Amino acid sequence: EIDKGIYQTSNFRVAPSKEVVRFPNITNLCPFGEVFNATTFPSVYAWERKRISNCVADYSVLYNSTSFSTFKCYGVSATKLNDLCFSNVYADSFVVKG
Amino acid sequence: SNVLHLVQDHFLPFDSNVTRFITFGLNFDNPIIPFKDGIYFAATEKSNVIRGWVFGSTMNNKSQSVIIMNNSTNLVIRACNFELCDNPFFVVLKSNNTQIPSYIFNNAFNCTFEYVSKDFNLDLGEKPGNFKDLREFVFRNKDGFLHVYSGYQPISAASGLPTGFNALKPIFKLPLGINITNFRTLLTAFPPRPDYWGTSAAAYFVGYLKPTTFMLKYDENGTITDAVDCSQNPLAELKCSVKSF
Amino acid sequence: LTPSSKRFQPFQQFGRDVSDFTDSVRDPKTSEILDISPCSFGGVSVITPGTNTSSEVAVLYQDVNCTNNVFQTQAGCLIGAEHVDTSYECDIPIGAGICASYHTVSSLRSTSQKSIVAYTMSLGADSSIAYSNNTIAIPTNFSISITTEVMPVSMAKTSVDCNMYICGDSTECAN
Amino acid sequence: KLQDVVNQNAQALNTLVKQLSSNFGAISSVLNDILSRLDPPEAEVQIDRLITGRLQSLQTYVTQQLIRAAEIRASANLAATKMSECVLGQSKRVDFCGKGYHLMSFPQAAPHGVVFLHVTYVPSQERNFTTAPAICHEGKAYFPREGVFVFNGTSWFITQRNFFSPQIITTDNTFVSGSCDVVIGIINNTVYDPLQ
Amino acid sequence: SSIAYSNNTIAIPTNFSISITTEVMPVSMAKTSVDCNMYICGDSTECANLLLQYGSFCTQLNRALSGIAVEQDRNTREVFAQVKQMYKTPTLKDFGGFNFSQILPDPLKPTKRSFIEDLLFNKVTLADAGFMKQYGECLGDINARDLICAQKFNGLTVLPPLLTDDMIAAYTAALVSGTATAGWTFGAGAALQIPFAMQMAYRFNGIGVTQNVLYENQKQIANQFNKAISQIQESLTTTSTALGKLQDVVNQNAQALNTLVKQLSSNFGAISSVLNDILSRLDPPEAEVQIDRLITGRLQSLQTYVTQQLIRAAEIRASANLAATKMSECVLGQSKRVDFCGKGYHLMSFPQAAPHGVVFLHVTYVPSQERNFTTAPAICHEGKAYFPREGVFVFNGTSWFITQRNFFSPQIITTDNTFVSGSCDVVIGIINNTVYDPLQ
Ligand SMILES: *[C@@H]1O[C@H](CO)[C@@H](O[C@@H]2O[C@H](CO)[C@@H](O[C@@H]3O[C@H](CO)[C@@H](O)[C@H](O)[C@@H]3O)[C@H](O)[C@H]2NC(C)=O)[C@H](O)[C@H]1NC(C)=O
Ligand SMILES: *[C@@H]1O[C@H](CO)[C@@H](O[C@@H]2O[C@H](CO)[C@@H](O[C@@H]3O[C@H](CO)[C@@H](O)[C@H](O)[C@@H]3O)[C@H](O)[C@H]2NC(C)=O)[C@H](O)[C@H]1NC(C)=O
Ligand SMILES: *[C@@H]1O[C@H](CO)[C@@H](O[C@@H]2O[C@H](CO)[C@@H](O)[C@H](O)[C@H]2NC(C)=O)[C@H](O)[C@H]1NC(C)=O
Ligand SMILES: *[C@@H]1O[C@H](CO)[C@@H](O[C@@H]2O[C@H](CO)[C@@H](O)[C@H](O)[C@H]2NC(C)=O)[C@H](O)[C@H]1NC(C)=O
Ligand SMILES: *[C@@H]1O[C@H](CO)[C@@H](O[C@@H]2O[C@H](CO)[C@@H](O)[C@H](O)[C@H]2NC(C)=O)[C@H](O)[C@H]1NC(C)=O
Ligand SMILES: *[C@@H]1O[C@H](CO)[C@@H](O[C@@H]2O[C@H](CO)[C@@H](O)[C@H](O)[C@H]2NC(C)=O)[C@H](O)[C@H]1NC(C)=O
Ligand SMILES: *[C@@H]1O[C@H](CO)[C@@H](O[C@@H]2O[C@H](CO)[C@@H](O)[C@H](O)[C@H]2NC(C)=O)[C@H](O)[C@H]1NC(C)=O
Ligand SMILES: *[C@@H]1O[C@H](CO)[C@@H](O[C@@H]2O[C@H](CO)[C@@H](O)[C@H](O)[C@H]2NC(C)=O)[C@H](O)[C@H]1NC(C)=O
Ligand SMILES: *[C@@H]1O[C@H](CO)[C@@H](O[C@@H]2O[C@H](CO)[C@@H](O)[C@H](O)[C@H]2NC(C)=O)[C@H](O)[C@H]1NC(C)=O
Ligand SMILES: *[C@@H]1O[C@H](CO)[C@@H](O[C@@H]2O[C@H](CO)[C@@H](O)[C@H](O)[C@H]2NC(C)=O)[C@H](O)[C@H]1NC(C)=O
Ligand SMILES: *[C@@H]1O[C@H](CO)[C@@H](O)[C@H](O)[C@H]1NC(C)=O
Ligand SMILES: *[C@@H]1O[C@H](CO)[C@@H](O)[C@H](O)[C@H]1NC(C)=O
Ligand SMILES: *[C@@H]1O[C@H](CO)[C@@H](O)[C@H](O)[C@H]1NC(C)=O
Ligand SMILES: *[C@@H]1O[C@H](CO)[C@@H](O)[C@H](O)[C@H]1NC(C)=O
Ligand SMILES: *[C@@H]1O[C@H](CO)[C@@H](O)[C@H](O)[C@H]1NC(C)=O
Ligand SMILES: *[C@@H]1O[C@H](CO)[C@@H](O)[C@H](O)[C@H]1NC(C)=O
Ligand SMILES: *[C@@H]1O[C@H](CO)[C@@H](O)[C@H](O)[C@H]1NC(C)=O
Ligand SMILES: *[C@@H]1O[C@H](CO)[C@@H](O)[C@H](O)[C@H]1NC(C)=O
Ligand SMILES: *[C@@H]1O[C@H](CO)[C@@H](O)[C@H](O)[C@H]1NC(C)=O
Ligand SMILES: *[C@@H]1O[C@H](CO)[C@@H](O)[C@H](O)[C@H]1NC(C)=O
Repeated sequence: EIDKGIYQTSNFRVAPSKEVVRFPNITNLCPFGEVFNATTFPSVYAWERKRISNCVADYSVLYNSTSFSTFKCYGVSATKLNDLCFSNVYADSFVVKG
Repeated sequence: SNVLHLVQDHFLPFDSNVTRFITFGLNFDNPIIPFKDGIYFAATEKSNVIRGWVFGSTMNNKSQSVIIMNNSTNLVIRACNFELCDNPFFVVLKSNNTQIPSYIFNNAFNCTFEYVSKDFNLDLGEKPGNFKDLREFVFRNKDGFLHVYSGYQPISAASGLPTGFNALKPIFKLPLGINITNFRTLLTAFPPRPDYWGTSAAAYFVGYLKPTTFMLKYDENGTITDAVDCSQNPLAELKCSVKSF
Repeated sequence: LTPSSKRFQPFQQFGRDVSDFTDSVRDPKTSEILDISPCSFGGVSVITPGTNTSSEVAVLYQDVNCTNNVFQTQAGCLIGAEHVDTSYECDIPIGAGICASYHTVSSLRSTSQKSIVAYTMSLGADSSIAYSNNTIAIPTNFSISITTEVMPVSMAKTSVDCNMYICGDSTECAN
Repeated sequence: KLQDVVNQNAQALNTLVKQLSSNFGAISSVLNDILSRLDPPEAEVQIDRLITGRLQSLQTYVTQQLIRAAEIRASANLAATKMSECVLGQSKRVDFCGKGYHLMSFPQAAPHGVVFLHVTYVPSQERNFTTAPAICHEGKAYFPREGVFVFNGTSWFITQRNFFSPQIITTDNTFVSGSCDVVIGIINNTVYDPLQ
Repeated sequence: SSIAYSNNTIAIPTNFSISITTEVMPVSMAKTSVDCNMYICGDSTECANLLLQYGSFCTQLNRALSGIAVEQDRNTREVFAQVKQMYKTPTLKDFGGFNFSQILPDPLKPTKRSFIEDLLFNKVTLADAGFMKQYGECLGDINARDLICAQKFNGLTVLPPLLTDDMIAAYTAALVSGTATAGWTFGAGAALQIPFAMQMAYRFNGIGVTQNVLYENQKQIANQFNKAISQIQESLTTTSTALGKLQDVVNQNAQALNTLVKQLSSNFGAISSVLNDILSRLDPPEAEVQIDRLITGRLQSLQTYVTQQLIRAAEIRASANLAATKMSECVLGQSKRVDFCGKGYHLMSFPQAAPHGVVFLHVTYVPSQERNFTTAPAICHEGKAYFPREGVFVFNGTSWFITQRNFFSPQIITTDNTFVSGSCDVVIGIINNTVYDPLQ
């Protein structure tokens, strides 16, 4: 029940009706084979840094080819990896013991 | 745009002491200047005497070093294990105004980084008058990256570092991952006679960055046109507190 | 998304305002700067009589120019209230000199149904008094008036037990 | 007005109670659930969040109560002033005690307040009258003493402004100063002397 | 300053000046409302659901702000709507030589308000410049970072006053016209028409000066009244900080809303203040921790705004109560309270409409050109002590007389001007003089 008078309701709202996804034009896949299937890996002290640019990071191709015992992401969510675009991405490779 | 932005980073404090190294006559300044946290580099020159720098820790082949020299044709960034010459220079004949090969290092091995710029033409000729160009650089080494900020200003000062304000834009973020504690400038030489050396008038200035609070002002076009050093004086710390000039 | 006049340097992709809200973005496919604006920009109020009195409602949009009733006020576009040229005392204050009430309006035939009406409120009774250099008004009678003035003096004195309100009968929360 | 006060107070408490059902970044607002479901280390975070939220709620209640108490203090100061000036005396302040000229006031107790019955004098049934600033009797100007010169229609009288009571213009009701030419609207009339 | 004391020197003013002073009083302040969801979450459904799960206590905030808004409309009504009947502006604006043209609306002017009122509205610069801003207007004005568009995009609204500026000026015109025509009578009861010169004579009697002083000096006083009005007009035309009190009020309200907007860039223990950045990067479990921190900090910011608004509204309420008291006591009547309405003995006051306030022009009687005299407490005529009745004995340098303290008008000491009580020995400074008897 409302008594007589004038009341401030919520601000006028517009519900979005369409989605607009805009990504840059990329035609190639990221060098997953070059990074995760390299013939040789460096020592940990001489760890090797490589730059990645202009590619689609579809890690579903990593399935059925490689199996990771450790996979942990910091500052980001794993389930969010497919919906993002990454800037200044580098891959560091080395070998340690268990 | 149209905002006052307060930011804390490694900045060159206002009215800081800046050491000067000159190349004119009988002195060819090539010392080993410590890098510390970071350096502000400004070169006053009418001719392209300044060519680049060499950053490292021991400045020999016992550790990795990076060279950002600009030869006559293109800019070369090379992070390698360099047997650096104690007196590295370029050589250009004063009358011929041509560059001939010169040695910065004896041997390079175990190299980790390499970058070559696009080809361009550089004027090696000696020029008369006062200093015509001012090139400003900021070098920051943090988290395995060498940050380079560059800015250019036309000046007409005969001596000293001209006063003013200039915002340096980011040009390079080099993934070197090397320990940098020292650096040496690379200048070209103008030898008139073989077996003897010569110099052309040019100067560069070195200042050390410190962690400070700055209030940057953005104009309509998004450029930085002025700044306030909130640690300079009690008046300046008042302006930053109230966020107004 | 709207076209923008902002100029972005090659190393810039997003822009923010003083609220740190992302308001500009460079489109990836076509390097054009676009401006992003919130979808909600409405000042909305609802005028109602008593709920038991009626379920009719009049809505005021403060930021909308009107170009069933759709009357335009200086307060905003008012929808669902009839505009009457008669000036009354204020009942529900719409604003900017406009008030609203629930008055019996015979829109069709003589329906004798009540509707929400919007009007310019009356400031007071209109009067005219004559001035001259030699006329004075002297009262020939008087009345004894008694008026009431109600003034609050005190309010309820209250106390709060912190451990009870915050933790209740919990020892762990008390510690 | 009085009702309003009490209403606010009730609201200020009821809201408090309802705010006990509020999560503040915690899994639940029920302390017993958190204590029954988690170890002391894991329950400490949720309990701290609830503690911060409830302490903020109490802070808000006390601040609003302070402001309301300041308003009530101002109202009670005005009421005490009115008791001293309208009830214990007669006030010449306009509209301080009722409408019209103040005669007296009577206090009455009310729930958390006071009701003042202001007894006032209201003039009515006015009548228009020709009037003059002064009277020119014999080269001398006579001004009324606590009154106004009025014209019934036939002869001039002097009356008090508030109530109409015509009196014969005598030397006791008027005082003489200056000459007749200075006053603008001066008119000619006789001033009765009881001595003659 | 140095002032001399003695047992028989009194200073009686021999002249006076009509002075008009201004008093600027705030009456109301901007009425504001806040959209809880817009300010904290914007157009974010994920945040809105978390704000619902979080204890949202911002129906309490809007309740406090709505109470402020109703009080602001109450403040103006209590000050300006004290007149029951609107009195038409007289066609002629020169009552007995007193010029009321400037403080009354000009029929030819389209602004339907007084000339002085126009000067006041030009002084204070208002920020809103209207209470309507359309969606297309702010979209087309994105290049210029308008503060009003910025705060309206964040759920902060300013509600228009119930009484428009023309309505308040209408109340002021009725108040000025009623005083110039009906005098003090319409303040307490029905209006009684009285000639303005006689009204001035009555007011002179109230401050203890006889009526003849007004009538014999009517031309001089009317000229002094007109010049005093012009000096007020000239002072307002030149730039000044006279209306700074009203300007201070509007500055605080705008500053509070701009602080609210700037606090949205605030992190509260969170990774970022941008809600979209957090949601684009974390799962609902991990984003819940960050969003809750932003919710708590932003709710506290709104709490601080409302609490400061409540305290500011209390000060405006106290100021508006004083203005409502000054309207009844200085405008609708004559006040014997010292320094309540201007400096000096109060004659009359004229209200003027101002942005979010009221300006009072207080007409006061200021004595000047005093003269020293030899004075005695009483007169010993024949074994009897004669004390003055509403006056003071003054030697004048020749013969003892009796005069009113405020204005010097020597009168022959008669049995009418004095009363006799006791003997001569009791009084200390009693002196010998003759008391004239009319019947002798
Ligand atoms: C400045 O430094 C740059 C980078 O070191 C020099 O550019 C590169 O110079 C090398 C050596 O002359 C070139 O290698 C040569 O390539 C040709 C085929 O193109 C081959 O026939 C030669 O035997 C030799 O391997 C390299 O191509 C060249 N790269 C570019 C981008 O031009 C540059 O010449 C230096 N300029 C001077 C000396 O001022
Ligand atoms: C009380 O002080 C006022 C001043 O505020 C005195 O009024 C002044 O009176 C003198 C003489 O009556 C005026 O001088 C006249 O000036 C006109 C030109 O305007 C000239 O034609 C006359 O021949 C004469 O010289 C003076 O203007 C006037 N000033 C004002 C402002 O009105 C008043 O006389 C004083 N009263 C007593 C009892 O001292
Ligand atoms: C690293 O640098 C040192 C110093 O320049 C080199 O040592 C010199 O080696 C040459 C032979 O190549 C000798 O003739 C010099 O006498 C040595 N000097 C000193 C001071 O030891 C060393 O060979 C370099 N190692 C490299 C190039 O890997
Ligand atoms: C931002 O950039 C624009 C475009 O360069 C500047 O506008 C020009 O300003 C110059 C110098 O006043 C004029 O000669 C041009 O005619 C302007 N062109 C246009 C498109 O208007 C603008 O002044 C710059 N703003 C700032 C403050 O740097
Ligand atoms: C990336 O691809 C898109 C889609 O092909 C390009 O957008 C179109 O470009 C063509 C040629 O310039 C235009 O005629 C169309 O009108 C564009 N359509 C859209 C979607 O605007 C876009 O230009 C490409 N960008 C790059 C980086 O080449
Ligand atoms: C709303 O928009 C209209 C224009 O569409 C504004 O002016 C009205 O314009 C029409 C058509 O030319 C005229 O017939 C009316 O007389 C105009 N006046 C009004 C007040 O209706 C109108 O001013 C706008 N209203 C607001 C408050 O923005
Ligand atoms: C003028 O005032 C006088 C005094 O009140 C009024 O005269 C009286 O009239 C009544 C009725 O005729 C007589 O009984 C009295 O004897 C009169 N008194 C005197 C002193 O003459 C008279 O009515 C007034 N004039 C008007 C027009 O009202
Ligand atoms: C009041 O009486 C006086 C004197 O009896 C009148 O003044 C006279 O008026 C006549 C008419 O013009 C003049 O001729 C005389 O010179 C005046 N006498 C003096 C001494 O100035 C006066 O007019 C009367 N007033 C009214 C209103 O009748
Ligand atoms: C009251 O004051 C106003 C303002 O000074 C007077 O109006 C002026 O009159 C003069 C002479 O006619 C004009 O030159 C001005 O332009 C008028 N100003 C305005 C604002 O209208 C008015 O005449 C005065 N009234 C009287 C009779 O004293
Ligand atoms: C005022 O007059 C009285 C009486 O005329 C004076 O009192 C007399 O003063 C003389 C002088 O000392 C005495 O001898 C008389 O005895 C007094 N008479 C009485 C009845 O007391 C008085 O002195 C006079 N005052 C002044 C200031 O002259
Ligand atoms: C894994 O997937 C590839 C296709 O991407 C397929 O050719 C191959 O047979 C699969 N199994 C392996 C590599 O054991
Ligand atoms: C790497 O390449 C070898 C040879 O083609 C293949 O047998 C192996 O499955 C590959 N592994 C990955 C990580 O794709
Ligand atoms: C000058 O430079 C040109 C080009 O390098 C070269 O051919 C010529 O021999 C040089 N002459 C001198 C003076 O050494
Ligand atoms: C560095 O170079 C030396 C030879 O000078 C070599 O023995 C050593 O293995 C190299 N180390 C790395 C990290 O490549
Ligand atoms: C509303 O009005 C109806 C009819 O007068 C009455 O029966 C009912 O009790 C009222 N309810 C309230 C909320 O006052
Ligand atoms: C009073 O006013 C009338 C009408 O304006 C006028 O005719 C008359 O002369 C005035 N009398 C006085 C005393 O000024
Ligand atoms: C006085 O005159 C006015 C018209 O100017 C009239 O309205 C009023 O009733 C009169 N009062 C009396 C009863 O004399
Ligand atoms: C009155 O006496 C005081 C003190 O001697 C003096 O300052 C003042 O000027 C005197 N005034 C007159 C008008 O004599
Ligand atoms: C007052 O004193 C003066 C100067 O002594 C004198 O001329 C006058 O007659 C005295 N009396 C009056 C009339 O005030
Ligand atoms: C005033 O005081 C003086 C000094 O004490 C004294 O001589 C004189 O008689 C006194 N006059 C009176 C009584 O007023």
